[PDB]
Amino acid sequence: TVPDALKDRIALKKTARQLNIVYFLGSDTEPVPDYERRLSELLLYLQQFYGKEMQRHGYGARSFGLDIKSPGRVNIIEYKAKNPAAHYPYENGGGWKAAQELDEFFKAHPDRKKSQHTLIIMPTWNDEKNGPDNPGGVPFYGMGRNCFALDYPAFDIKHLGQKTREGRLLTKWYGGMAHELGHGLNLPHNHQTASDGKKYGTALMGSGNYTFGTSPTFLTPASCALLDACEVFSVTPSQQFYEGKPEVEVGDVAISFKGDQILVSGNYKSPQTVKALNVYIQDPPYAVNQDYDAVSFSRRLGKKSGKFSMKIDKKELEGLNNNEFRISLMFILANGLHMQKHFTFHWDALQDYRD
Ligand SMILES: *[C@H]1O[C@H](CO)[C@H](O)[C@H](O[C@@H]2O[C@H](CO)[C@H](O)[C@H](O)[C@H]2O)[C@H]1NC(C)=O
Ligand SMILES: [Zn+2]
Ligand SMILES: [Zn+2]
Repeated sequence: TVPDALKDRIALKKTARQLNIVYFLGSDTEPVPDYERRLSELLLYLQQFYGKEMQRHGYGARSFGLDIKSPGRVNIIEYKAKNPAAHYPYENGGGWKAAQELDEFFKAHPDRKKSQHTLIIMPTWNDEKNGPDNPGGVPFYGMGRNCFALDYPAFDIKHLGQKTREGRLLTKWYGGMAHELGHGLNLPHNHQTASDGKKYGTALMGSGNYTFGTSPTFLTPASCALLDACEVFSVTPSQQFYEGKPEVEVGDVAISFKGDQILVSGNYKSPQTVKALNVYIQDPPYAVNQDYDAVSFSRRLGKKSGKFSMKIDKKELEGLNNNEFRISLMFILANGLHMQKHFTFHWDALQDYRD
């Protein structure tokens, strides 16, 4: 009743809001056997992974909330859809269709909604391409505060780390679920620093979907700073999330280059508390699936207005190899919204930036 991988687990702070878990079934789709137990186990270990990383970065034993209905069992919403599986494929807006339909279900059942974040899980298609040994066919990506992942018969934590085909399949699809969940929890892509790579392995939001459960995987300081401001990590029930717009005035921005150091400073002002500053440094190009290389850094602010100052060591920018690079400054607000300002430089014509 408790798998070995969960015998080592920490007590977590109760949260104000919980991630919804939906097991989403096409009108013609059969559940994968034993999914309540298998998925509860995988989700609780996932909750442990995020909570231990939050703790290791100084936030205490905080993870995303889950609605737990009895020991070791997540209260998973089993949703029978209006249409057959074919109507919600990986391609062509299948994920938007499922997610819009679940909105109707949550309007019709507000008691089942515990936050604005949902992980929708669909059983693998079984056809000439996909099946138990090669799952796929369904949405598998982040979509706003929602994210999509899949289930298949060997999707079972007992295979975690085993040097077998089931174990390798698990790291692929469990790492996959972990990464897409990161997106649903307001995480962008980021790459580990050089020192963090040697200490802790692969950033989950970089290439960690290939490593989770097999070699060391972790959450960066910047990832944890965003989770710190994510609705389902809240231990503060008075705090409302995602309403309105990010309002931050950033002024007196300076970025200067001195020897090996990158100096970043400025001031900020917001009607909300500004929790933190994340900095992303990356090579071009800069699109949303071309930023696995953005090496991130983070600093605690914690005021509605003030100054920020930060020295970044150039030698930590592991993997960057372009003459051209971009520094992004990300201001994270207490209600989970954020704003970004971007700056482009060239290493062979490095120009300090002012104003
Ligand atoms: C990214 O890695 C994932 C595992 O970590 C996974 O392989 C994903 O691939 C998609 O999986 C979907 C599951 O329904 C579909 O089968 C889809 O066709 C397939 O590409 C990987 N993404 C990409 C873009 O390859
Ligand atoms: Zn991604
Ligand atoms: Zn890039």
